[PDB]
Amino acid sequence: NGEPIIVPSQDVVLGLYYMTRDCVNAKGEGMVLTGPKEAERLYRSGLAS
Amino acid sequence: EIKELLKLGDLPTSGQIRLYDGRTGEQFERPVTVGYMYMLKLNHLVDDKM
Amino acid sequence: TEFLKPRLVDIEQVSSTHAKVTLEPLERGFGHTLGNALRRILLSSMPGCAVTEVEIDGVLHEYSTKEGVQEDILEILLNLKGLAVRVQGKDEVILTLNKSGIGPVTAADITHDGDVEIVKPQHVICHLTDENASISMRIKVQRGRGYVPASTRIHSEEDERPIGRLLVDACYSPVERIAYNVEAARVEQRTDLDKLVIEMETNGTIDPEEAIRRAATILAEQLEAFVD
Amino acid sequence: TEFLKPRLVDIEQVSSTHAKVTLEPLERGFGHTLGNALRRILLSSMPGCAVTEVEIDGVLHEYSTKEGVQEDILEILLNLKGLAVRVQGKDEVILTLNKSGIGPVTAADITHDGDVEIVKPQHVICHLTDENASISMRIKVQRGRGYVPASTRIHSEEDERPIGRLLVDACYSPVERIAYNVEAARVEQRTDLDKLVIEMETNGTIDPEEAIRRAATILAEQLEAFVDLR
Repeated sequence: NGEPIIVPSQDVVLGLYYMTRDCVNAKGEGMVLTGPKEAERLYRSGLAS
Repeated sequence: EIKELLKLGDLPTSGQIRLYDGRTGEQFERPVTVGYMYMLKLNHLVDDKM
Repeated sequence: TEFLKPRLVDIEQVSSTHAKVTLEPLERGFGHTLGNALRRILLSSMPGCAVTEVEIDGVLHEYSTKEGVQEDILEILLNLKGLAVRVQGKDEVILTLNKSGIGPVTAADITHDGDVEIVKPQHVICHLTDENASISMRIKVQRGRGYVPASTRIHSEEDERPIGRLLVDACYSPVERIAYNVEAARVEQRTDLDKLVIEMETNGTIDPEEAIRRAATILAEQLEAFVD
Repeated sequence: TEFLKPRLVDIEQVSSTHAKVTLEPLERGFGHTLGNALRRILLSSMPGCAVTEVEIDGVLHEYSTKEGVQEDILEILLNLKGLAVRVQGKDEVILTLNKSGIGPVTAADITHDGDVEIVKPQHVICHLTDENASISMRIKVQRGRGYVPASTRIHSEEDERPIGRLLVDACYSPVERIAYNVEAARVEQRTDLDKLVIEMETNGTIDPEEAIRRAATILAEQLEAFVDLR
């Protein structure tokens, strides 16, 4: 069937689910960011989960 | 009895310790189950399979 | 007992503020150490100047609004945080901006001191709908290091500022994103070595090679005490 | 530029092997960085001395059994791989262990030279049982870093190897366990300074202050190529 078989399987899937899920009041909720690079900078600095 | 043994041995009673990442120094965001498992070594050796 | 000194073989400059500083070969388990040390120092310890405090007339808080503008006061603060400024001599410069008419107000409109200049004059800040719209701000340019958000800024400060003084975050460090990739290199004897590939993208005021050089200088100066 | 510099302040040895060593003061965001970098360097690349060749008399291969001893010769080679020693002057010495009679063959019975100091005089190697039993090995201690196995050594040995040299694997690094701590440093005018408490645990051979200074020397030597060439 015309569906991709080169697909993430179980470990990439667990990692991406844990990435794009959202908590309620985790760490640094309700800021405003200049973009994706500043979001990655915030996480790897440790000021936001 | 397992949790009573863990509380005797001065360990976390949930079984999981806070593992730090040895590669980058940071702490893992969730507690990770650590403990001793009796690992075997089977007779399927890659020197004999290759 | 002598180690393996690396040799810089590639600086693939993708853009004017991008770099791929490939550095091979290192000892087994040293690329991760050098990459993580440089990443932590560049993210939270490199000094620089940034917009910290802004006073805009007509608004009282970040949840308010303004007439005669396309975007809101939140996007105005976001575009003001995204500005890249350099201050040479002092560490607290107050800057003004007054613009009236139809047109996108940019960073080339604001006043500049002798040691205060802007490296992106085409940086769009806001827009105006009305011909009679007069947008006014007083932009305080501080100087610090690392990154301090407005949440911990208002939780650390205690003085009662006049209401209408807007708190914006501080992008003190000039590097926008650095991400190292440790590959595996090969000398003919030792195949178990590695290779450090640092992908660094910064804003203005600093070139990426000078950023990595200043980070290594900072780490060497911190380690300077207990050497041979 | 408002940086401060760290210094070795207190070095307290709780045991002869375990030795906690502090570092003070460090700026905010440098304790974890310097602690992780020094931990990785001290676990990876600490030079030490370890047993590399063992030549027991009257013994051809490791899988033989000598008459008189209780332990198998493979167990003797494992107990000799577990030996801890500190060569002061040279880089390649040869020890000698002669012992007869009934009793255990401890590590203190090794006839050491003038510049070879054994750090653990209770490391039991053998268990002699017969009254007429005797053992005369010629232990060889090299100097290096890392883990060099017997397969790598017989691959890098282009010269001949005689019959009798029971080739022991080499674990050169004397640091077995190390963990740092980033506490709150006590400085009279700054409350945003963090001290580093490195709780080392060595083999008893290396000096902890020499280990930290050698680790910082290795790190500064590696960062010289980052300072100089772009």
